[PDB]
Amino acid sequence: TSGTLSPLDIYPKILDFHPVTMATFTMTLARVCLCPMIIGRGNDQVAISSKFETREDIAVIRNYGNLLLEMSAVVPDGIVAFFTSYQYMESTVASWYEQGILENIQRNKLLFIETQDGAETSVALEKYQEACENGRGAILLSVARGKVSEGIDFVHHYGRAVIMFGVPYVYTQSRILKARLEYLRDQFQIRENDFLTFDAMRHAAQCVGRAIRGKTDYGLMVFADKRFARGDKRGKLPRWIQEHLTDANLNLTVDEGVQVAKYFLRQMAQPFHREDQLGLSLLSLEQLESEETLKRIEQIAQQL
Amino acid sequence: PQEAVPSAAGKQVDESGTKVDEYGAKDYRLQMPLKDDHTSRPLWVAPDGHIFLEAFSPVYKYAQDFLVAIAEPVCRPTHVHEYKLTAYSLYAAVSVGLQTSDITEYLRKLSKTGVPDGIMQFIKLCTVSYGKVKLVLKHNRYFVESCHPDVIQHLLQDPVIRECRLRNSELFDFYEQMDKDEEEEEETQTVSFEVKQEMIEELQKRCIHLEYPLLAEYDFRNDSVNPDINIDLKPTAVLRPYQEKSLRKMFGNGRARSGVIVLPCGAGKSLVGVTAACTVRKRCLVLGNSAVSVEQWKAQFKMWSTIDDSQICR
Amino acid sequence: QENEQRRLFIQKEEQLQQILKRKNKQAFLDELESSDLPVALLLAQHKDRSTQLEM
Repeated sequence: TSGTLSPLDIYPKILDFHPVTMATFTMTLARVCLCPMIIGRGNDQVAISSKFETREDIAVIRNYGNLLLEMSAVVPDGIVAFFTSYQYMESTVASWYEQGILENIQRNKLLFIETQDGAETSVALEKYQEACENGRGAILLSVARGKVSEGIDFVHHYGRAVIMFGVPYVYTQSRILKARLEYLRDQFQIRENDFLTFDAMRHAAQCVGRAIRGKTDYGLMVFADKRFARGDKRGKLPRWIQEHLTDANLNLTVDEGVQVAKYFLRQMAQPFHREDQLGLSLLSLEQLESEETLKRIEQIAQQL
Repeated sequence: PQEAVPSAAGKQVDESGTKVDEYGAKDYRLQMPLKDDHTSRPLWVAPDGHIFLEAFSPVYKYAQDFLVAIAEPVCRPTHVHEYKLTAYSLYAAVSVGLQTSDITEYLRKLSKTGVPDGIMQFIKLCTVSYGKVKLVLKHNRYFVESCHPDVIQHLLQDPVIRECRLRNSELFDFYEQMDKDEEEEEETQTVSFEVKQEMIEELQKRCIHLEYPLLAEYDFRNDSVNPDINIDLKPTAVLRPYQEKSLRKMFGNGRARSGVIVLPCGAGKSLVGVTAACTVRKRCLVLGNSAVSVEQWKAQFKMWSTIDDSQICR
Repeated sequence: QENEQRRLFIQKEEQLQQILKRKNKQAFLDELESSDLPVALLLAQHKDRSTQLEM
């Protein structure tokens, strides 16, 4: 039942399953809550990405540091940063600290770095959640694969912005992955590149999917990787999210994202109360007794 | 023949024997036919290439961008602006992908007077052939490309040009990095072929002579053969929006779009150049008129780039 | 033996279909260079030939 999986066409193949219904539902809102964008282009025109087999490329790390630094000043309350791998995260943070970028980020928001220690995880989330509520502001950074993307929901003020650095590809453990990929080519005839895209996309959709849980909730979401601009990858994201991922916000510059964010924040930081929600996106008993509700909602469903 | 001499030096449309009135003003009331919407149309298109804009017009925002993208600025006082059409200003507009029809349509729509046939002729002369074809250089492969096959088909009919084309193809990629295989996406609006390494120098003359100047673009990123020096910008380097756009205009497509950049004295001109060099990450040659610029660049590279004294040489 | 056959069978198809398309593309470029075919349609004809092979 949740909206995190896409494309739905791959799960009957993968699970060798045949559902009665393969439907999706469009987020119906009078005032959008989500602005997915692909800031794949650095200000220096560097193609911000991890296409280089996760190789040590300072230029993208440098661009990642610039983006995060400025975005830390733009996003209110807390930020949640997801890296493609723990190694790359550690490698990246060390560079930003060495380059001093990390200190400018601290000035903007309290950094909380995740680690396999449940003590670190619990303390980081403890301090982060309350730091996002006290006078200060905090910025959680973790890995798109770890449990942090599983157990913590970034509801309301928690993680008002989710940032996906690079496409979350696990090129480590390739042997086991190859074996499963090969078996999928064999019994299911599923292309490895196709599956790899899907597998990373579903992880990106997890971070994004946990970024919002209500109507009085919203989340900025930056996909800091050129890869995401491919029609295939964008096309494999959840259709209800793709609705907001308008072409105009593809491969944006860092400045464009910052400006769009300031705009998006300005447009939704404005008062919009329970009574204002009765115009659209919320139907009362009176509207339910009105057959309009029966005919209007038909178009909300989607199928794949 | 590489300077595209005719529209630049010949300037076919420059008037002679102009009907200068007793007051000394160019009497273009007859040459520029009267047209309606004097209050809604913000432009005047003088037959000598000069254009005037109203800073108070309601569409001034768009009209300014329109003239800024098509004509050279002359003066921008508080209420009126002046712009002048030139082959280089027009070619810059063509290279951005603007069509002669769109340019003519929006001009005719925004002009208070009908566009003079001499200017419409200059527009044609500077938009039809001026930049419809591009000369890509990726993987050390000189690929000639155009958005429309129509342009290259005509060009390819030239026997000398045909002798330049090389029969070569491209490969894809493996699962390690199959984005180069996924670079087969968007082959729509894309047609290109390789040209023999040594024919370029002669082919350039032939294409420009044939009225089809090549927009050369170097794919520094995928060029594997020229080794990278791991050049990178120091954190001290922060690009200003005009610098960022200037680099965006250059690297917008992804390749280094060769061309001329104009930055007024006092700008972070060196920061733009150092960033371009740091972006290309290939050995760079820099030219100035004095050893002072040479050491001025070297010092500026030191402050904004990783390049060492073992690497910068005067 | 099937593992060997699977790899070779897959690789032969990929290499052949990829290059053969670019071989048709070279012919398509030869046509643009010397044929008198409709340039607006010549691209569609090339896409036809290739899609008929890909399908």
